[PDB]
Amino acid sequence: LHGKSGTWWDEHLSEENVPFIKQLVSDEDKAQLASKLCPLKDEPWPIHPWEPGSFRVGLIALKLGMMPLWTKDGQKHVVTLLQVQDCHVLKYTSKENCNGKMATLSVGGKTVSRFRKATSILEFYRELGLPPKQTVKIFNITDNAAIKPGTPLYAAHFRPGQYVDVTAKTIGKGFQGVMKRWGFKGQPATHGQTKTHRRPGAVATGDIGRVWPGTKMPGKMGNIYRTEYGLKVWRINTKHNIIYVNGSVPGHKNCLVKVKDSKLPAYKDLGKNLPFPTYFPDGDEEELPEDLYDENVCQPGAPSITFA
Amino acid sequence: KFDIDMMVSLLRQENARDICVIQVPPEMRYTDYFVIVSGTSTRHLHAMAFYVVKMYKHLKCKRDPHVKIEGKDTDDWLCVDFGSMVIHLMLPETREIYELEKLWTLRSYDD
Amino acid sequence: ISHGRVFRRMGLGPESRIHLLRNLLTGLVRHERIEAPWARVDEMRGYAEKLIDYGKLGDTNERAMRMADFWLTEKDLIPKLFQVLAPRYKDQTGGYTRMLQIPNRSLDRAKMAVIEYKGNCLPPLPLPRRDSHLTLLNQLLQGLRQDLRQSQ
Amino acid sequence: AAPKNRRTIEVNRCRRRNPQKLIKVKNNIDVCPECGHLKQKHVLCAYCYEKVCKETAEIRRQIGKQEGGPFKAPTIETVVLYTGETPSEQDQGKRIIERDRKRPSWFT
Amino acid sequence: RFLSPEFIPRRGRTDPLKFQIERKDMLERRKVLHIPEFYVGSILRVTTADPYASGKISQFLGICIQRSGRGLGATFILRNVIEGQGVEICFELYNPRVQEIQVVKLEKRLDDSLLYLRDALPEYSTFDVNMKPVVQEPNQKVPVNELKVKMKPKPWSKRWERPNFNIKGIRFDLCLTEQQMKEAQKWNQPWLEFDMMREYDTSKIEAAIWKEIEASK
Amino acid sequence: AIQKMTRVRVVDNSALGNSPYHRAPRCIHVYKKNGVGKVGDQILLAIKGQKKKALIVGHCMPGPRMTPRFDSNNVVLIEDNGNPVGTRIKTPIPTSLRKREGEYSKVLAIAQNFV
RNA sequence: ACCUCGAUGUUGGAUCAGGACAUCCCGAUGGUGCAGCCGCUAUUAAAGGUUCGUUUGUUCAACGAUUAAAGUCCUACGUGAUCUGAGUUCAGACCGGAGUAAUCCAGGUCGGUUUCUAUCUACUUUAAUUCCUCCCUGUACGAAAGGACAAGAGAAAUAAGGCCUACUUCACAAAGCGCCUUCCCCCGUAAAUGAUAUCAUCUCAACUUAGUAUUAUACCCACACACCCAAGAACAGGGUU
Ligand SMILES: [Mg+2]
Ligand SMILES: [Mg+2]
Ligand SMILES: [Mg+2]
Ligand SMILES: [Mg+2]
Ligand SMILES: [Mg+2]
Ligand SMILES: [Mg+2]
Ligand SMILES: [Mg+2]
Ligand SMILES: [Mg+2]
Ligand SMILES: [Mg+2]
Ligand SMILES: [Mg+2]
Ligand SMILES: [Mg+2]
Ligand SMILES: [Mg+2]
Ligand SMILES: [Mg+2]
Ligand SMILES: [Mg+2]
Ligand SMILES: [Mg+2]
Ligand SMILES: [Mg+2]
Ligand SMILES: [Zn+2]
Repeated sequence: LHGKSGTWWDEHLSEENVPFIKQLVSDEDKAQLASKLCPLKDEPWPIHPWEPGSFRVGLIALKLGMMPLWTKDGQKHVVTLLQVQDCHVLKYTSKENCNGKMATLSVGGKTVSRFRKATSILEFYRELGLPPKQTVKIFNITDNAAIKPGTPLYAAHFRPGQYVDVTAKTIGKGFQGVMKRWGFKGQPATHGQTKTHRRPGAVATGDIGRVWPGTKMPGKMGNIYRTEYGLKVWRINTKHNIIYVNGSVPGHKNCLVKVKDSKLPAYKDLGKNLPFPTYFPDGDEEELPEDLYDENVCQPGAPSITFA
Repeated sequence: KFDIDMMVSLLRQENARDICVIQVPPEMRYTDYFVIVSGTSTRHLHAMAFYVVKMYKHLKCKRDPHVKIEGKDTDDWLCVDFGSMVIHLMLPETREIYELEKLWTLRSYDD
Repeated sequence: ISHGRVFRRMGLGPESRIHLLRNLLTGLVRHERIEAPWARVDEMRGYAEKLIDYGKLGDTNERAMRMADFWLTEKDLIPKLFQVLAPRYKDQTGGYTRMLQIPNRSLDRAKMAVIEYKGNCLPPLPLPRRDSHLTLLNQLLQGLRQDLRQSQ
Repeated sequence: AAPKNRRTIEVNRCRRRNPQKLIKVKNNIDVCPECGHLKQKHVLCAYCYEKVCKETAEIRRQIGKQEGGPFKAPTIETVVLYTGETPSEQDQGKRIIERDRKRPSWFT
Repeated sequence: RFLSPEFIPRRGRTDPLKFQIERKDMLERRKVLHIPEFYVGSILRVTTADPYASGKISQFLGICIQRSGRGLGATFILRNVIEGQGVEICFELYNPRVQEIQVVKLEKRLDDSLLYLRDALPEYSTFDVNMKPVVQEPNQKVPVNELKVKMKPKPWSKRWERPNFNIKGIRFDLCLTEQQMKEAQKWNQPWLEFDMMREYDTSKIEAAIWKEIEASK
Repeated sequence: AIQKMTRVRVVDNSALGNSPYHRAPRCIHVYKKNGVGKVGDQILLAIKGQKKKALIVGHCMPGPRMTPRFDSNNVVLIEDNGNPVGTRIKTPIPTSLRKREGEYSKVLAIAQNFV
């Protein structure tokens, strides 16, 4: 009666109109996604060649899961599956306004419902001509690597043998005691201990008469952004846009991970052979195989490896 | 190449006091050649082991990983394990007390 | 941490939870409409659906008979389950129950729900009805639909 | 541990009049177009539900009178019929619960 | 129709596309290596290339005591006693270095897990290394070996008598007293077989997986 | 995983290993920064009231796939220099010992069976 | 004998540690009665690290086995509103001793209640290390014995941060016993040219190098019902096409 009623898109729609609206909006979303499938024919920004010190954009993938993988030396590596789902460049900002001195590209992925987004975001995506994305992450790039907003990105933007950094929100474990959160030893189970088995011991000394900032105490654990550095890209499924990244990645299954070329010094200038701005399937220079493998990967279907 | 022929040639060149070779059958999952050699003393053993190892290192097979020298601290028994062959350098008393010959020819028919 | 935990912790433990849900389900099978705390109804809805499936499996099926024997504490309801409810839903594949929120219980202000088996003889619940297709918004959307159908 | 000082009314007001403690205004309340009663959007109308519960209770009392004893659940469907109603063709072979009042408008 | 266990996924929130990809790899490896049908309790001989040697194969014969894992990482652990020393090996089915899997004796046991053979007498784990493969008729249900093993003294790796294990292949009457059995019944949990929400229905999943396998063929 | 105080079985031809004693051989020290011994790790051992080094050649604790898990914590007695005390090893010895860092050629030579 | 005798035993241990450097290890240097390895000594360095057991209540200590090392200290001999009460301390009792006795004892021994629901302050998410093996190389050095630097690769281990494909505890998920990743330095000196003092002189002379923190980054960045959730105590957060 006061007028601040919270409405959702379905509230006043009739039974006949609900399915019609669903179908109409989904069709619009897929049409918008298809419209961007040919970027090189849509006034692409200048495609400069790679130079040393050039940093290109990354992707926003979805952590599908994990699986084993075997290398020709016979070793097993656990690899994690990162699917690129409707990853697009959304925004470009210059060095001056990037909050630093390096250009920035915003990239989004995992299209989401337009009925569940703020009006400002909906307007931004309407101007961009794309359906809204679940997460938008900012990548620092050199001007050489600028890509026109709206361009799609694909798993083949990376290549096997490359090293990558994956950043994501770790699994949220809620308020966790000190033993689980910081690996404190706790106190003995028996031998007299009364009501102290998992408690922090002394939290400080008596002299300071306070607790130092940054003291390890019980509190919320997980659900924070962490980055795994230097994960090898073992394989790329171009058909489904899957990247097979060595080892573990932060966050749960079906969580969006930000994937970028590794910043480790050892992999400083390995971007010579990688698609510099990005991989453009529309370029059609050579339609990539369904699966790109690293040299050492024991591909399935190969004759059983014999260490002769 | 670096094969058992090279092994035996080098060992005879340095004049091992006794040499023996066993052809390990494939079904045994260790190696192809089991060389057992006696020597005069620990100094002689070390000299010949170092010599054969240098020859392996310098001869060929860059892609083949390097090779340990086991038994350096002990004086009566050294051993070097190559990709497909293993050499056991020792003294006569060690050889006669360990009877590797019977072990590696009569797999389950000795004491 | 309870990631992926799908079962509420009810009653005095696991066995007590099963017994509480069993009593609720027996009441549901007997009366075809039951009021109970919302969480308990939500937990028991899956079991109600599974009972309808087991009743569909058939009277002569030994496993279905054992399941019904366990889950229906009053044994006069087992013939009812196998000869009234299951034949009633033979056509449907699911969604045998209708669960709606009810004003909070006056006693302890608990979140309350009414769960019924669809097609019962009882008076219909005041179901929520969407807006009429003749409203202004719905008519404008009908105009969109007709224009889109004509143009494309 | 015991308090070291009495907490002043000023501090206490700052605490217990905080918005986190204030009752929030509900904005999902509306009028039931059927009967014009107030209801929450996601919840059933209290008055309509009371109607249905009372009618259900009467029908169930009739069912109990008809069954006459525990453990007498019928193996056949049930149909409720009000004054001036006759079992239809599909109502054949179903136990009839007879109500002395007239068919409610909301009951169909 | 024997759908190998690793194809059926454990329930979870993981996306079906991950399973499609993993099954694609598993089938495409099966085209190279013939993974025969076998069950917990069947005797298998596994030939695997050793990286420690130089292209030399190693053969291990033993009774499959457990089938675990799903997808490409699926394993089966099989047991034996060599010179009186009980040895178990967990073999990864799709490891590129298993040259062959031979079902020397295809048979099912009363239990889906024979881990209690560790506590059973050594005779029940002993199998001739050079035993010759038996032959089963092309059209024939897999034999179910109703052998009930005798256990060694009570201190066991696990409390096998407890109901939660649901062991049917142990002669408990021989080693445990009626009092001990009654005490073990304190963990019965009879409701656990009747909670209908705990059951995992995989009919549709198996049908889809079979369609995928046939398409791969 | 052989820690301190684990009772280990001497799978060896040695008189120390095979001689009766009122106390079973116990690990006194694991020659590893974390006192957890796996296959290929050395350990001190209290045998017959004597301290003797020995080599782990199998244990009940599961290891990486494709490697054998034994029913007992098997150990081979070795001298301080490294020469095995016994001259024969009867029970199977895992082949994984070969490529592990450290000297194992003597033990493999003495071994009769491999698994 | 200055604060506290108007409810604070004490010692050890547990937990968690903050700090000093007068450095135990790791780093960089000068000298050496340092040929090499090694030590001895001194300068600099506090980023990091600094074991497990038997006896004993023990701090210490001895012993056993290790380690790169098992540092010296302060913090109310840090820390009992976090724990424990083994020594010692209260009421019981012995041994020995003193005392006429009552009793007592810096001694030996057996036993002996450890409360607190947190009002305020404070606080509760701030670029790894070592060792071993190998290459260099049983090369330098050395008569031999012995045995390097520097640089690089591989293995582990630990620490930190994550994760579940496998294994294991288990089971729609949480865990470790499992797996994955971990990135630059710090300055003591040694030199070049060169005056005061026409040589020389590394220079609290001007000047030229080793010489670098001006951490490099990375991370995060969308002003504006109900249900479900890998998000969560509430709240918040994400999804509902
Ligand atoms: Mg503990
Ligand atoms: Mg307690
Ligand atoms: Mg409760
Ligand atoms: Mg056990
Ligand atoms: Mg003694
Ligand atoms: Mg005075
Ligand atoms: Mg006071
Ligand atoms: Mg100093
Ligand atoms: Mg003091
Ligand atoms: Mg005391
Ligand atoms: Mg007294
Ligand atoms: Mg006393
Ligand atoms: Mg006492
Ligand atoms: Mg007592
Ligand atoms: Mg206390
Ligand atoms: Mg408290
Ligand atoms: Zn109403």
